Amino acid sequence: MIQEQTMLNVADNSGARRVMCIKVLGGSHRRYAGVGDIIKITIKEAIPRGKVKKGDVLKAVVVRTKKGVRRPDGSVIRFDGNACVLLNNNSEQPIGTRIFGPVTRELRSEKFMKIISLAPEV
Amino acid sequence: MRHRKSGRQLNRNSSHRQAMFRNMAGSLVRHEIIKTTLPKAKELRRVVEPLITLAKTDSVANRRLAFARTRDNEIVAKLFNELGPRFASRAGGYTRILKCGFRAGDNAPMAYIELVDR
Amino acid sequence: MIGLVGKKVGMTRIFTEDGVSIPVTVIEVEANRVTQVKDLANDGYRAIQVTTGAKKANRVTKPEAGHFAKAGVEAGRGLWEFRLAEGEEFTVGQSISVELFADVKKVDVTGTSKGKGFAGTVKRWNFRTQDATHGNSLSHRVPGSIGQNQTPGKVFKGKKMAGQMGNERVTVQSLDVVRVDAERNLLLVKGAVPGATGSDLIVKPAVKA
Amino acid sequence: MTHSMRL
Amino acid sequence: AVQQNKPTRSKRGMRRSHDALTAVTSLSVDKTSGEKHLRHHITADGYYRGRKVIA
Amino acid sequence: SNIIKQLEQEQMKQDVPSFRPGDTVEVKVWVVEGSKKRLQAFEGVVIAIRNRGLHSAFTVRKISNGEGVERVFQTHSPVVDSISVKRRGAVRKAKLYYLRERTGKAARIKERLN
RNA sequence: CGAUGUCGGCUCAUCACAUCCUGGGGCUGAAGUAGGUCCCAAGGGUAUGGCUGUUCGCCAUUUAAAGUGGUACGCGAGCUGGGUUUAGAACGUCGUGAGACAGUUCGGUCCCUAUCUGCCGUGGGCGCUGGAGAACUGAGGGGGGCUGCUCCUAGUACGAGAGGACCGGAGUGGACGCAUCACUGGUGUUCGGGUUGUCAUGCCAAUGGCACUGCCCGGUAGCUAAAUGCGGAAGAGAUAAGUGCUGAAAGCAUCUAAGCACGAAACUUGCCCCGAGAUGAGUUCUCCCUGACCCUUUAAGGGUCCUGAAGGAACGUUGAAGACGACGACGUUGAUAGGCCGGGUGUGUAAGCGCAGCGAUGCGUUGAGCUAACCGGUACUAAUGAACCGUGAGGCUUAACCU
RNA sequence: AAUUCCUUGUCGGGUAAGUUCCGACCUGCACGAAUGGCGUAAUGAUGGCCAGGCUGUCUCCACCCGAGACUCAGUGAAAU
RNA sequence: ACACAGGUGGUCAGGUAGAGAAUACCAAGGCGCUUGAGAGAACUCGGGUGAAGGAACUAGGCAAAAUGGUGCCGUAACUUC
RNA sequence: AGGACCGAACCGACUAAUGUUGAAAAAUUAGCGGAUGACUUGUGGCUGGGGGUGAAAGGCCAAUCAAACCGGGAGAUAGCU
Ligand SMILES: CC[C@H]1OC(=O)[C@H](C)[C@@H](O[C@H]2C[C@@](C)(OC)[C@@H](O)[C@H](C)O2)[C@H](C)[C@@H](O[C@@H]2O[C@H](C)C[C@H](N(C)C)[C@H]2O)[C@](C)(O)C[C@@H](C)C(=O)[C@H](C)[C@@H](O)[C@]1(C)O
Repeated sequence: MIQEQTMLNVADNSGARRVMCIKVLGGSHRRYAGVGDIIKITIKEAIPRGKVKKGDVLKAVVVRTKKGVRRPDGSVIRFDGNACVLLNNNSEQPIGTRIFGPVTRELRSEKFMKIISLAPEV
Repeated sequence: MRHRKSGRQLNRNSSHRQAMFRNMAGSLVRHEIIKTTLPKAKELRRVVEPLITLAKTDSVANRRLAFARTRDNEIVAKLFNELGPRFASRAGGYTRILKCGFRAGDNAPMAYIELVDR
Repeated sequence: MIGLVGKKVGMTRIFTEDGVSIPVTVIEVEANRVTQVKDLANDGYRAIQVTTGAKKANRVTKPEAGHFAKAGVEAGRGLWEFRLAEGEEFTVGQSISVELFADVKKVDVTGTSKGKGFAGTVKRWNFRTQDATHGNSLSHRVPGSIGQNQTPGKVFKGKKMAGQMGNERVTVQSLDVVRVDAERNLLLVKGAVPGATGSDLIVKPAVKA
Repeated sequence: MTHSMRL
Repeated sequence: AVQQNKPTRSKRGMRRSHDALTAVTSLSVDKTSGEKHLRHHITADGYYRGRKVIA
Repeated sequence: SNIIKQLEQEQMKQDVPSFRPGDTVEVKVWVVEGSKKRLQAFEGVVIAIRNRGLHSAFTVRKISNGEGVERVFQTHSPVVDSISVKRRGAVRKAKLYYLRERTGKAARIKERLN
């Protein structure tokens, strides 16, 4: 249940290490975001050879939560630690080449299909 | 909002309520008939009657559970020696509630509660 | 058309073969029997009146006993009435099973919900609790300002305040029906219907197409 | 104690 | 919280009208004692439905 | 009551294997990718089982490549294909939430050999 | 001026239109897309943060939009008290000095048990013209009305390309309201276990008290949201602006003077809830009473004896009803509550005994033992026989009616 | 600047965004040398700001345990 | 002013764990605080726990949560050493 | 050794809550500061009203302090209600 001021860990190799969500997008007074949701983030820590530096502001997509998705059978998939994958702020394609850790199945639509094409497990 | 909640609070905290039901069960098994307030009598049914259900079969560990529940030795002696076989044949309903006027002092709904052999 | 009354007996869920686990509610729809048919002659409008269940003969009174012995129908607990929409009729005493609801696809439920009792405004009208600290004094969950000032000089009619919440008749519309069992006298609807288990759910075909 | 009082 | 001006004997009497204590309807006559008691309570001397339960 | 448990006795599946909490289990789930379906494996450790008849569930915990995942399963659902125990654990607590806490050598547990 | 408590924030708001979005139209220097300007329109909706005591503003980032105003610059017998505006202290400055400053800085008691109106709920009385029990009609009142994205239409009409629709169809989202725990969860001091200290049951073993439930670990039923279902309509009428058809007055022309037809989330219905105290007190069905006297102010009379029917009330067991009254179930031709039994559930292999080990401890008996509010049964206890209220056919006039 | 009106001076740092904080420059309304000037380790229930940890402060409240509130019996006020 | 949760100087001071006259539970010894009974609404007071997020609340982390003992290892700028 | 450190008694009174016709005309509860001293306290003295006392607030001087209380000038005076 990612809302504003939430710290997220990065999932890809874009060059970030630890970011902070600053706004959930889509609709007014929207409280929080689920796994298939785009959120705006700012970057708090980064590796120095990254494609993004500390203090940027750009979009991101959630990929993992501790609250977890809910499959239609009644199943729920609750990870450990929330995760995001950074997006090219206007073009919404990802930055990094690869992706660490598994993702969710419900994500699967064309831009996030480009996300899952790198992903190791589902 | 107590939808299908059972158990009466009786304006007492839970540890006092537990020790009070222990003392009342002791006096009821010893003297075989007492006079007490009506909701106290109803929850005394709800406490006492599993002890006389426990007392049907004489063993060691069941007497240790009786000593865990009521914490006295003469009470469990009188229980497992007398009220075990005296209530052998029946099933349920060992306590009997008659309501007997009101308390003169604070106007409390009073009731004689007894064991049905007497 | 004509609704059916039944007993809300718990909730469960069914499994489709594809994978969707649909949470359903089981209404024991006992077969209703009409006991009075209204018509335009005495009343100006047409309607039927049904009953179901069973009742002790000591528990009925002589008025309702005469009303049930008027036309061939045994005593049943409660009475209900349905409006018989213009092109449908019955002989008095003609029993209704749950096959007319086997024809239908979208259904709606009316029933008396659970009673939360005297509820405060946070439970009742979805208010907002005030700040629990920073100096707040004896005013955590109270509604606050209930009017303007001297220029109205009155609380308006229909102010949202605390009071009775629940034990009222309320409805759910356009529920999906999944399975209409014949021999067990059952109906299964998708999702939540009002009332605690043992309620009298009066079920109609849904008006919203 | 000023807060009520109108100065 | 303070009252504004004092009400009358009527507005006091109207509010005190609802405090009318009603009585019991009638006492039960016992079978064997003949004594009066309340319904579903024992008598003053101890009989209750013909059963001397406290003696 | 009785009618609800009759329907749920009808809908239940017959060969569920009983396992204690703490056994490493191999759970195979049907996965549907649109027009095609597949059988997909999930190996982990059960940490919590809830028996309610048809509402029976059990939550298997698997650390994948870096990260702990903890996924619940409805037992008599038609989606979960088969339940195969890999080894029989020997914990005594009924629920195992410190496996959600701990990592590594602390998160490893005993085998039963009862 | 024998007191109308100030700015700002929180909670709750309600109205106006000079309308920010959504809706309808005119013109456009409107090819399309997107705009500009003006007319109609108040049903609904209307940011989150950083700085500041701030309203305001600037910024960052959303949105369909970040409306303008009234309401004691709404709201302190609802909350706060940061600012201003008490007594302390200080800097600059002015003053010979006490002191002073729409200059600053640090610190600085927010009282009240609601009489009446109002509002939210819920009852007692009588009424409704013999009494009683149900089920409805509906005057009237109230609730709700927001909308994005994607896809089809289609890459079509349009245009040099670049870009790219009106109208209609479909799915999926947000914010809001209602309902319910079947799922995922929270709580679950009434269930089970682990454990430190200490005391007690004579002692070992086993338990119990107390230390915030001693600290923790799980957790049934309930309640609950972050969970799951649902709802904004479609249709219809009379329309606002607007566009019209025919048509004179006024040989022509013209939406209008006579007439006829379209036209908006507004109004009236359609959906939902209350609702015959709707004193205009409504309707339909069923049930229950078919005795005598006296008296005079012969009256819609007062009284006496006999009879008390339908049903209500009282009491008891009580309820996912409930502040209390109320409402719902049940009262032995009886499962209403308690208990018992079978089960379910939760906790995790009880105690005792044996065996191994010097010992803590372990293993077999053992998935044992204990299980709240759960389930299905079971008259074992507690719902007593009666007494209480309510009676005796229900006025007058006119009219039809059947004899 | 406890001093600065204009003023949220301009530049730099910190923040996604900083009228407060820190470092600067002097255009000191109206600093300035025992009505002391400028420094300063330690100290402070002292003032301003920042970060880590921790959380029901909050998004958004939910359940529970006790004490009053409510009903019954006894005594029985006050402001107005 | 009350049979008032306030104030009042000296002497003795036991057991177990403890550094201790703190604390936890006890002995001697003394009390259960001069109104009770039900019910288990809102609301307030005292507390407990909480999913995901962790100062987004706000005047301001106010209040809460958290840290807490003994020994050993190690410990920076700056300094009046 | 220390106007040294942590911390009970003791002395205080920084924060929040409850109190506001209280339990109390200044408190209680949970935290807080000092705790071998410029400390605290028991008993008995002394200083007094334009005076005392003051590590200085115009603070305290018997719940009264920019001049105590009590009696007396006094039935002050009041262009004011
Ligand atoms: C212990 C209880 C005391 O009251 C309080 O402490 C409350 C909390 C004060 O507010 C405090 C605190 C505060 C900030 O105001 C609440 C402050 O300004 C006033 C002076 O004192 C009150 C209410 C003041 O009223 C206010 O007085 C203002 C002059 C006018 C104002 N009115 C016009 C609106 C009025 O409400 C005032 C004078 O003390 C009231 C008079 C009756 C009293 O003197 C009485 C003897 C009180 O002392 C008291 C009852 O014992």
